[PDB]
Amino acid sequence: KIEFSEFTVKIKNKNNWADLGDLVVRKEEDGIETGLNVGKAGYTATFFSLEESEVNNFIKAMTEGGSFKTSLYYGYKDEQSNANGIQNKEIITKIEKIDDFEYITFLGDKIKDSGDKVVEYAILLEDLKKNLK
Repeated sequence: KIEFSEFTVKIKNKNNWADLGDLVVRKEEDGIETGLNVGKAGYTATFFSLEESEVNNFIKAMTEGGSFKTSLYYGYKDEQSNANGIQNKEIITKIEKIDDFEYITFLGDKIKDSGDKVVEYAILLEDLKKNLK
């Protein structure tokens, strides 16, 4: 039984690690929807969504490291997937230390006009651990 409803965590990206914005995580009837808020208002859109059957994988991946399948992935402005989405994309997470602090890190999609150069995201592990229940 999932207890969470909606929460917000700060999200970082690669330039060096830099602050990007807020990631809103919502528990829907079927699965989870994540939204990205960048700047002030500013940019506000779906980041990725996943089905009910992938909720347990998502919770384990976002608190321990692992993988989960999204039903739809958009990412941010610099990704190829932003305009039209990518279906069934697998997200692989790792726990990495950034300035003596543990983060959940994952790769996004390819950058718009770059030779398989991919975006990387980071979220504070403690922020996810305390919210995902």
